[PDB]
Amino acid sequence: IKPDMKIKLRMEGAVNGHPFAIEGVGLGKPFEGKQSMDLKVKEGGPLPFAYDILTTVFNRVFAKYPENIVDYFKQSFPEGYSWERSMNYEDGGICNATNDITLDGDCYIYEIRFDGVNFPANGPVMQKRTVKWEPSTEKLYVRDGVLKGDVNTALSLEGGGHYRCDFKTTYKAKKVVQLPDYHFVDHHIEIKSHDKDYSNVNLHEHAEAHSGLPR
Amino acid sequence: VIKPDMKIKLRMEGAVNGHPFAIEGVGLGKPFEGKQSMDLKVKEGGPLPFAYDILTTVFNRVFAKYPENIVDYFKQSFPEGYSWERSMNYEDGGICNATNDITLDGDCYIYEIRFDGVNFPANGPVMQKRTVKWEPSTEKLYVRDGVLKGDVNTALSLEGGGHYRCDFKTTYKAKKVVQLPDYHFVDHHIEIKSHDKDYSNVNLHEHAEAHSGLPR
Amino acid sequence: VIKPDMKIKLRMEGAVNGHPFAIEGVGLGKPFEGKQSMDLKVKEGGPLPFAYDILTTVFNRVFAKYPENIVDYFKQSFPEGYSWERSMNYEDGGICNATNDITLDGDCYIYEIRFDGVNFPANGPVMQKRTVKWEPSTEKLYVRDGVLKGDVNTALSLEGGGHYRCDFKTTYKAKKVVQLPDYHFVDHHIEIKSHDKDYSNVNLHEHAEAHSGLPRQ
Amino acid sequence: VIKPDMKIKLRMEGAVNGHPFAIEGVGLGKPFEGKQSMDLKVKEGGPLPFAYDILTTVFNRVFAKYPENIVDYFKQSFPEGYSWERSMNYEDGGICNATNDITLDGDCYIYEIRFDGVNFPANGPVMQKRTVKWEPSTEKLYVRDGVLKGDVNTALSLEGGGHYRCDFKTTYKAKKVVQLPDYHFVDHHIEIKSHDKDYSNVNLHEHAEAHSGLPR
Repeated sequence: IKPDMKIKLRMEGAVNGHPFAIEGVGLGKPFEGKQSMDLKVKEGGPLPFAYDILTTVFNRVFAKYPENIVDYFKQSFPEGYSWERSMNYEDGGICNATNDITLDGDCYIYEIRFDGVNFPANGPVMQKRTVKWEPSTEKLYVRDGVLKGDVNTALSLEGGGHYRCDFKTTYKAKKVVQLPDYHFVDHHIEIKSHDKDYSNVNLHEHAEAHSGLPR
Repeated sequence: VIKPDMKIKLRMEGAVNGHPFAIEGVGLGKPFEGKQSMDLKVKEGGPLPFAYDILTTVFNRVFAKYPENIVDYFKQSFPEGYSWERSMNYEDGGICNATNDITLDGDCYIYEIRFDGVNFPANGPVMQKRTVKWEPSTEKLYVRDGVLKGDVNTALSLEGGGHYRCDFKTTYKAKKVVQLPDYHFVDHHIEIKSHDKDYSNVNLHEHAEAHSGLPR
Repeated sequence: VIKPDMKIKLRMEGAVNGHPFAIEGVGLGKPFEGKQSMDLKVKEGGPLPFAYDILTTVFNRVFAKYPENIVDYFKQSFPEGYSWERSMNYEDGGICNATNDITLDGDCYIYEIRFDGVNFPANGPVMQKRTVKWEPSTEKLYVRDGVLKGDVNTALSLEGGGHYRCDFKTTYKAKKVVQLPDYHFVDHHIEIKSHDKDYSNVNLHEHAEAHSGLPRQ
Repeated sequence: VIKPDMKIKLRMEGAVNGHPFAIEGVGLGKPFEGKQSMDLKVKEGGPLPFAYDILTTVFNRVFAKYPENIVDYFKQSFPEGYSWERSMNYEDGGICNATNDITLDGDCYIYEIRFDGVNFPANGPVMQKRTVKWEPSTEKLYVRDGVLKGDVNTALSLEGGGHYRCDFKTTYKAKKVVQLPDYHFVDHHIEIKSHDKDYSNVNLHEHAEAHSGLPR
């Protein structure tokens, strides 16, 4: 794992049965927990749903881990790891996502599948009334020899208020790696620039691991 | 539009825990008797490493006997057809999202199905294939925001006894505006009647009848 | 131990959003016909500031017609009786936890009921009293760790149309060892047949029949 | 209204799986440091047949260190006080509903607490008393319909390793009109400091600090 790495990805998926595809390129510093990328809609544009539901699917290797917390993700390379996630929104909209992450030289390669269902037509997702994800705190922990990650967060809405979502992620390293203890990863994901119909999106994330209070 | 004897043709593309597969099927049924059967063949991703039972309820409420006093949303929706979306949340956290776009070509219904399941534990009854069958169930149907919803929480019986629960949440969307029904129910019973060892071939049956529950 | 005509006496103590209340009731029913009725009167905490409908399904599966081919967990449990626990999760986050300890004195069932609901929003149908009635329902009963479980998703019809859903999760506990049944169903239909303006007095009815689903009905 | 050192007096009445109990406690804390401690005494229903840990987070966000840039909903609410309601939904189906009416008498906060837990399985970690402690947690507070909400998904560490998860959903209600805060967080760490064999006596501690997340 080098101080400066690259990212290459393609997402294929569907929302309420309507398919789309997105590709991206970016860069980041795994030891600083920061990353950025440019995403382009390749199929299914203009997307008829809020782009925000996709952003957290677009790699916990980009998280600053302190010395005293075992780093599952940086350990998993060069072989890599995969993850599966269900994102259950409070109005019944559900998104299932998978990412198979490999490494080629200094570039991480993502193979992503995304499938969302049951988003109501008048809801904030289909009507594109989301502003941004709030900062969040993920709760990791081991179960049956694999790493799990839970984070219940929310999207701020146009006229104020919040639209909640529960994340449940399973992380699976390619090879056996040292498993960590119960810890946290704080997140802050932001869309810094985009064109009108989100065909082009510049996305950033900042993430740091910690163990909660005393600090 | 609906004939007493119809045919079914389908293809499902999907993935379970990130591992892709594909299944095609042909079948037949009687929409007015609420009965149907089909033969399914795994075309890609075999041998399937998960319990086939998680697929079966994705493999058409037009095959449901509707009484006269209950509006039939599904038979009304043809020849144009309808689509549906469904989330299947299992009690151990495994979740399956599925969609079906149903069209009609002559006397044959055509299904375009996508199926995506995640977070099934390796030690669980799905990945370990220790499910026996779905129990009979009762779906609850109601209108919300101009479309028809269907909720049913049911369970799979397990090898050594016991049950593995799952909550279904389906949204039915007719392609044309049709008359919306009142709150009602649909009883179900789905069964795998035959299959080879690795479920490459599966003969699947379903019986369904609509009703209004216990009277006032 | 169970006669064709039995009587009912109960007292419920509870709270909704921290506001306590108490209700007592008397009634009668036919256990083998799955029918019952009762008169309930608010004794404390009136006038109730929440929709009465959230209480009704807490106000006894012994009042359900069981066919001969389905094992009756509840009629077996008497004269000793049984208890049950339930959580009712409404789709807007309102949660009600309830318990009922059911005893028998002669031909009268005695209920000791606790009811606690929290997180009902002020603008919701419960606090705004916008519920009409429970729809008919189909409960699912199955065994887990030697006790009988009962799950039912149902809904309340609302005053301007639409439905307000709720998930029931009930655990039934016989006081003595009884024969456990297989996976089966119980159809329900509960109705408020009469009530005064502030629901100080309520006449409540329930009809329930067990079955094994399709084929048949 | 809030001084650097305050006292705590409380009584909890409740039931778990239909079995009633009652607990009273006295304690003290520093609201501006986000720290508190208390001694609790089982008065009725002892010896408690369930894991004491399910009660501890019910035994006051006034004891949370709020930075200057984040509006303090709780310190504003006194001397009139505030109340809160909570449902705690454990991953095996055990559900606990709790309420606390918090008043102020001089320098002492007074809690009137009700606690009701249901559907805890006999073979589960609660009824088998296999919990070790709550992990540290991060609560998220946000406004909905003019009142303050608090959500936290956390877990209890267990006896042979592993974790037993629980989702908290809290509604905070000030008795008078106060300034509402923006979306923010409160980190928690609750610990039983000492206890006797059957938990009839328990010394409990909590440390809490509010923050706005990354970066900090």
